[PDB]
Amino acid sequence: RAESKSFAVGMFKGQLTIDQVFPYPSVLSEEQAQFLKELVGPVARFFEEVNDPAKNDALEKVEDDTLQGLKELGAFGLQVPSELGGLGLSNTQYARLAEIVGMHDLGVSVTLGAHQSIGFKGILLYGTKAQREKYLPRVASGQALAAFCLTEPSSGSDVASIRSSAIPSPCGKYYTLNGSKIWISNGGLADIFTVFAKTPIKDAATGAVKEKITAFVVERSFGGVTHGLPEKKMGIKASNTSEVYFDGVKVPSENVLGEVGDGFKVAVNILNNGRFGMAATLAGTMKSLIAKAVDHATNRTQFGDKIHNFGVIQEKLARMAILQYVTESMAYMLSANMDQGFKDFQIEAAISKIFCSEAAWKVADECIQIMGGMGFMKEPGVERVLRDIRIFRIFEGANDILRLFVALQGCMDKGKELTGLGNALKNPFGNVGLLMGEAGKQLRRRTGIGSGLSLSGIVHPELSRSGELAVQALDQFATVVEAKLVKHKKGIVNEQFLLQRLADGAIDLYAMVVVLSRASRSLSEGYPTAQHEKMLCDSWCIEAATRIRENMASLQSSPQHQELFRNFRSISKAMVENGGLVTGNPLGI
Amino acid sequence: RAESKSFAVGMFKGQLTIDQVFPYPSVLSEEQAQFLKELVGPVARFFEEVNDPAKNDALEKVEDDTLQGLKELGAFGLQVPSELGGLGLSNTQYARLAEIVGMHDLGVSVTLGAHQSIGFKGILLYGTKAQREKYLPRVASGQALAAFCLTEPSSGSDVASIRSSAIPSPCGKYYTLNGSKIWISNGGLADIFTVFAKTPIKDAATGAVKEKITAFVVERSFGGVTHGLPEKKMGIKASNTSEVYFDGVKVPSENVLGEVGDGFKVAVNILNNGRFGMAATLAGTMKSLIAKAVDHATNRTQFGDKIHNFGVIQEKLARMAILQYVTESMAYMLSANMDQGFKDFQIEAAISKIFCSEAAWKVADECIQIMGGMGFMKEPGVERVLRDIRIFRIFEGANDILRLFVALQGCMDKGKELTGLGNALKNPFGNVGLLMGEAGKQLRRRTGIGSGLSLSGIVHPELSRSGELAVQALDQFATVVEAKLVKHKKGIVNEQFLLQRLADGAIDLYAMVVVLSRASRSLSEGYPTAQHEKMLCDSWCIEAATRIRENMASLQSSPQHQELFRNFRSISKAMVENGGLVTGNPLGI
Ligand SMILES: Cc1cc2nc3c(=O)[nH]c(=O)nc-3n(C[C@H](O)[C@H](O)[C@H](O)COP(=O)(O)OP(=O)(O)OC[C@H]3O[C@@H](n4cnc5c(N)ncnc54)[C@H](O)[C@@H]3O)c2cc1C
Ligand SMILES: Cc1cc2nc3c(=O)[nH]c(=O)nc-3n(C[C@H](O)[C@H](O)[C@H](O)COP(=O)(O)OP(=O)(O)OC[C@H]3O[C@@H](n4cnc5c(N)ncnc54)[C@H](O)[C@@H]3O)c2cc1C
Repeated sequence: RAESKSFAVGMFKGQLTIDQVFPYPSVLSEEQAQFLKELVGPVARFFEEVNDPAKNDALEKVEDDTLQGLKELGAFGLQVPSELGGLGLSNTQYARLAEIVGMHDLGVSVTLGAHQSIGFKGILLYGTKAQREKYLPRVASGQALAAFCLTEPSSGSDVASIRSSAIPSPCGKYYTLNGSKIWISNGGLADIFTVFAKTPIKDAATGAVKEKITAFVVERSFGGVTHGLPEKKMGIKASNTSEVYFDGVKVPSENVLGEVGDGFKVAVNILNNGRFGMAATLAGTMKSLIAKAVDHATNRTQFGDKIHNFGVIQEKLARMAILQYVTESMAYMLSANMDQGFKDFQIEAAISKIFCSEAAWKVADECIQIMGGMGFMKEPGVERVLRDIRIFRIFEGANDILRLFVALQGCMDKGKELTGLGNALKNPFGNVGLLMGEAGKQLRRRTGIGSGLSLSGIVHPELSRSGELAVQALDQFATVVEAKLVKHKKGIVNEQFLLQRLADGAIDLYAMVVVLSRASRSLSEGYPTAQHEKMLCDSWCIEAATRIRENMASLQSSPQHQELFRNFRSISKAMVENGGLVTGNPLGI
Repeated sequence: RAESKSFAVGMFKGQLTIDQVFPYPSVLSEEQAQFLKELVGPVARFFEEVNDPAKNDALEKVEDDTLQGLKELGAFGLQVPSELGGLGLSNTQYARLAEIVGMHDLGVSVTLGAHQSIGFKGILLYGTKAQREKYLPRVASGQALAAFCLTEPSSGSDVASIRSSAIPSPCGKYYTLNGSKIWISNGGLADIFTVFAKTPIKDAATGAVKEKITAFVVERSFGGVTHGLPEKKMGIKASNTSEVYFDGVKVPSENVLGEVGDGFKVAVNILNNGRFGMAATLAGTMKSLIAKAVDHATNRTQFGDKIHNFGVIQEKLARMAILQYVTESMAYMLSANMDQGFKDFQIEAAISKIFCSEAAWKVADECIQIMGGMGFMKEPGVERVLRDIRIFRIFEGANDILRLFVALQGCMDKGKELTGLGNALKNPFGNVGLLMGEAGKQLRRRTGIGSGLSLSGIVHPELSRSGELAVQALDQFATVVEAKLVKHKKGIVNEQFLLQRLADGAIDLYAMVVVLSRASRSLSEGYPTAQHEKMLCDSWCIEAATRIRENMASLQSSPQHQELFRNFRSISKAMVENGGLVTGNPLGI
């Protein structure tokens, strides 16, 4: 059975599946690129002639007749098959536009994000020809917007808990649908509500019924769909976002999307098929933060000098730069992997969401800090974009959950190979090649040889110094997984403190290797910036190898860290019991 | 000459001047306390019956007739001599009220902060009897507000650059004053503008003139003072904040405050005499964040459970708790040191500002993260208090500057003792006791003895485990200073990258020892929470000893860190040259 092409999955097994990762990918046909040249121009000039971010914020919705203009560029159909009404773009052409719009206004660009990153996305990802023909030409025009109605009060971050749910009619010719969904994008505006809901089914093991989760397409034309007024939120304000209510809505059963009960797989497939766009948009946003910053820090005097001459400004600026270049270099790589058409990349997707969402927030905060008083005002716009970033660590799955998902979904196949232990011990002689070099891991790991991994020939020689770091990290990272997995078995899923820290380890490690790949590309092709990219990549790899070391080491052994986890359980418990901070002030009064 | 009682100054010399720090201080007379008990009640109940934070934000000023009510409690005169119209409070009684108001609305409480933490503060800290009698009874009533008009466009965070400046009249009977000041609190409302400006003086070495900096008191009753409309800012919005302009304002010369040219010392004295209030207010704010947090995390289900049962929630909550308890335990300690009346504590002051301002922001961000979607809305208020915190890392001196100040002002006296080297080598025999145990440092440090430091008897025995950590940290921290100081001499002031990291080291180390002191108090007196405080203190000390290790070690030796600092200088330079992010996207387009 073929090895999972996922680099991260390989990395959990301590294997080195570079092949989704090297050379840093290129995917454009010469027409696909050339087409892109013709699109970049007018769209970006739109976002200086036409748009106005501050006014968009003030109105708490898009400029309606500026929004309209996007319909005419087909902005609501960028990924649709061209003759069915779209631009037919590959993932990576689309991602470039996502970078552009992310440079300018998160609000509009996330209204799109809802509408086309995930909104109708099921119609492409499973819809039949009849489904596409019916709905898609409407949606692509942006005459009809769509929304991904997962979340409801009871619980949103656990899909299995959704109580909003649906009765097949007795003639079977339609499903019937009920429930609230809360915080749905374009809930005021959309026509094509995708809705995810529970439904009974007669089972295929006994003919008893069980309850399973289904995804659906619902036009507001059905009647009985209704939505609240918009909520008030920290930013993104030009985006419409509301509840949606279902008055027993009827749904002709050929509007089952995918197949009844496949819905949960659909939901995770859509969200993973969308996440790359977020990293693209934040890449753009960061590009415009860092520009705004360096310009201010170019002009401001202090202490008789331009402040960019002072070390702490240089460090802040360099970090923000590295974070942008990493995010960009990851986003384009995931889009390219999809356009090539690898099928498995679930971890890389989740990692890209986590890293881009947190890193943009780090950058924007530093930006305000360098910008000082100037920065804090409503005039310079940085303030709005900061407020707008903080949302991204939450929606489209909160990063804490996504961390746990990364770690668990990762160490599925490690668990498989450990099961390979129990199998092989019970066929040592009949089977051949059963464990050849498997204990060799300990031959490598106990006696302190090189593990046998290298980036030789894989990375441009000059980088290989920093490239060496990745091997070190990898050897250390995969090592701890084995131990901490084995000790805890499938009980691991309750070792949350540990799982989180493995999530952060995986994040930094994969972020490392991505940049090291792109750097190798730019070095070899010799673009004039290639030495600059070398300098960035090296700085990142040095820091990331440091953090990974102190994570892995502090996690593997320290009794004091077990004292910490004990303390956190104790202290959290005490806070919960008291329902508050336990201790009075030193005065008692 | 007496040893500086400053613990931090001692710490720079690697000495252990616990005596400003142990036992954890108590300062209240039984009337001072009892008075406080009578004040806590009605004020806090005011901040539930009367105030409304959301409306305050909406109006972008205080509820005018709610503001009025504070005048009647004397809120604008809490520190004024009672018979001159104040409450006569010690620092620590005032600090308790600061904790209360910080629990509820940063806006009002910083309008006070401007008015009385620093505003009139020069009138107490140097004003003559005639000055106090004249101005103070007006100000204490809050009929007249006051402002600390340091900052102006040209430059604000460097006091020496202020161009706003003043001519002594030829009769000498008044000074005459000119310039703008920008971002001045209560600039719309205040009557008693303190203003800080340059002025010529005939020198006392030749009778040639030089230019020096003076502080002044200015009533708007003088005429010729004017101010802009209010600016728009991310929060705190109920605070008024504006420019102020000076139309050649005349100032009768007995309104020199302190003495002409002493102004810069006055400015730093005021700001240091104020900073403790900020740590108090944020302590309160954090107390109400963490309460809001634990309550939401007490009720929310997910995955079939209350989420507080899941490890990552427990860790977040425990950290937020530790950060609150540290901030509180520091603020009250600085206030107590002032009420006792130690004179030198400049570093502890700056540290308290840095740590409280950053730590509250860490807490508020985690609070939003646990609060998820619920958290992001305008309904629960957390979003406003988050926006309101981000300002504190900037104003009253930006933390980056304050870091550099901490490190430099610290290693002044180390430089003195190294000069003691050059002196002693040129009197080895005449002088006695010249260097006895001084090379003993290397006897201790090379051969790896204990340095001779301990907390034995100083800290409660059970803590001494975590107490041991401080000695380790201290030995490591002071060690690097010596080396990095010596190598760089007074050129050190240009080794910014290094100085910053020493600032962070000092921060964590002193924060540790503070909590270890308070914990020892609570243990010995045996308050029912004392085991809880033990658990907090231990967790903090373990983490802080870890971060200090990796700071000191990574800074002292790694060539790769010198490669980093090289890279940052190179990369920052490239960004400045290009005035932007250097590299195109992987597509070139
Ligand atoms: C709501 C609000 C209220 C305010 N109220 C007051 C008030 O009551 N009184 C008052 O005096 N001010 C007030 N201010 C102004 C605020 O305190 C200013 O940030 C500060 O006083 C001066 O900062 P600046 O912007 O002039 O610094 P800048 O000149 O803009 O420089 C600060 C930035 O440059 C960098 N920098 C500058 N010099 C150095 C150096 N030597 N080394 C390294 N980095 C350096 C820092 O990293 C920082 O990012 C207020 C501001 C706001 C937003
Ligand atoms: C502006 C905006 C737009 C939105 N648009 C959409 C949209 O288009 N589509 C959509 O589906 N949703 C949307 N949402 C909702 C958002 O995606 C939700 O945050 C998410 O869908 C579900 O989160 P929740 O609040 O229900 O999670 P909750 O049930 O509130 O739980 C999340 C919190 O609980 C903790 N937690 C939960 N489970 C665990 C666990 N197992 N272990 C440890 N900790 C745990 C986490 O630490 C986190 O802090 C939007 C929200 C906003 C604010």
